[PDB]
Amino acid sequence: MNDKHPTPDPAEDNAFFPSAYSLSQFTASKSDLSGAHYPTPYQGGRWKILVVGADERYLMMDNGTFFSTGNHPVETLLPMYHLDKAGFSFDIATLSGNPVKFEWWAMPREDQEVNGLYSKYQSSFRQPLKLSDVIETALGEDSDYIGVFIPGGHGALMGLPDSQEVKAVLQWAMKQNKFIISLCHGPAAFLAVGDDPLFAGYKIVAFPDEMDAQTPSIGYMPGHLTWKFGEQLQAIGFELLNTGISGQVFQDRKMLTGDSPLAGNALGQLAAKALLAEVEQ
Repeated sequence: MNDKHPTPDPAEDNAFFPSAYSLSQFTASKSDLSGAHYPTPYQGGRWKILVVGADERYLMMDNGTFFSTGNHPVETLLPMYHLDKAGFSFDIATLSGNPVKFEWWAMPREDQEVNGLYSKYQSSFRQPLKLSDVIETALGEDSDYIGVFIPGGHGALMGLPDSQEVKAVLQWAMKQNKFIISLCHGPAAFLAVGDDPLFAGYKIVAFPDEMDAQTPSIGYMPGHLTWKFGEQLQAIGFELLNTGISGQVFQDRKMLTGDSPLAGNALGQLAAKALLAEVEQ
């Protein structure tokens, strides 16, 4: 209950969920979903959003342990919930085709709306598309995709940040003037652009590296990250706006970001406002 020892995951060897103590501080039985009310949504039936989820749950720490992670389900479903109320569909993909892996220990078991949205979309989360297939068939200059969404959670740190596929999706989104939507550890995906000065000068919010440095001290993670996405992102031209976390978001042109597992509702609101304005015109 106050125990700060990481909790062992029985599915995998030397792999740990967050500690009981850290769970009682960073997770909650209900989300803060609110304001998802759009008196005139989009009813064209055309525009939908492409979600790029994490396909791995086990992230390797600097001490040889696995952190039992993945996408954060609040960060994932709160923005989708707003966009859904706004009249948009989603297609879900992972790099491998393998099912999207969420931090279930973070899922609010008492939030009816959040669990509602998920039962609606579980089949796509559980049998996602394969990003290569989406890229080959569903992009180009007249896509039905109005933008790409990259949820956070430490699962976003695996595969995505050096994937040549994400690179294609980001390059596509930029050249077709499309919305890019991310929060927390999700912006690590942006590093997939490699040496491309594509995002130079862009301003975002993201989980602060120094908080990642500190959270193991209570057993949130069974070790430390082997690298720092914050410093890399700055190294490719991004300007990180936030020293701490507060649920904050920011819009730089069509780039929409949130700072932490607190920013889900706000990112939903932001994206809904922005995309509704895009399509009503």
